[PDB]
Amino acid sequence: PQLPEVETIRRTLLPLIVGKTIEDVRIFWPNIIRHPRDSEAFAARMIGQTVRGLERRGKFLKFLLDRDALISHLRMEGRYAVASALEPLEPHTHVVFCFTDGSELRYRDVRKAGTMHVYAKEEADRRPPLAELGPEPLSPAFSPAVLAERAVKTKRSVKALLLDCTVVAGFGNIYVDESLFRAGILPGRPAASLSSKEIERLHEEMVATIGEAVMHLYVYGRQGNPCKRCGTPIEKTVVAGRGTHYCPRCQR
DNA sequence: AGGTAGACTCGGAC
DNA sequence: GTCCGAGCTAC
Ligand SMILES: [Zn+2]
Repeated sequence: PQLPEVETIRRTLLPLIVGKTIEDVRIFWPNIIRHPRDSEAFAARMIGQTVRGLERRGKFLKFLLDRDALISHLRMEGRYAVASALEPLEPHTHVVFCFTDGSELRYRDVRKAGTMHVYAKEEADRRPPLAELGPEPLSPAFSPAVLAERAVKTKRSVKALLLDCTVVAGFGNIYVDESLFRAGILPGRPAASLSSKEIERLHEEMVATIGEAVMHLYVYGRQGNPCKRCGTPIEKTVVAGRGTHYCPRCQR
């Protein structure tokens, strides 16, 4: 799930779990548990806590309990569902939080790729994976000024910059390509080569792109097809270890 | 010093 | 065998 989908999960899951008390935690794929590293400690500490809130930072969900916060990343295919303990689990269910009311919060992931970290709430923001996470793209904390400052200080491409989680939170590959297209900027441009005007335009398109989605595609996955603005075939390359899609006419 | 690239994790489709 | 995408180690 991308940031807007995670925001949707946050919004929709919260009412379904708030006020419920954990009675058991069952773990079927221990590698998902990153902190405490021992899955038995992870399970033991959450028993008896009540779910109080659900927040989002970038693509991370932060489940707020009584004492602890559970920090969860779904990666590409991770999903949560709330359902009855009396019914069979869905395939690829790796972690289940059992509530005292006979319902469960279940985490599935065919790719077994997601991560879970539990810390005391007051610690979560200064420990991995939230430590160092950049500002929310839709927040005033993500500004053209901030973007420009990171851009001048690096020798990396503008695409590599936008993919950097310390620059801006949870801005996935798809939105990087779409935003760069909308801003008219080639993904392989050195970040420091962007003019002030280009930085401001890129900021504006990043906000618009991810903002509209939180509320269809110009280039991402469209290689070999006509640009929707100029008709030039979309091209695909690799930039910063990601599939990279762009119009060589609209973007400069 | 610390910015930067690589490796690592995973499974399903070409 | 690689392609895909997110987010500790060693130059
Ligand atoms: Zn075009």
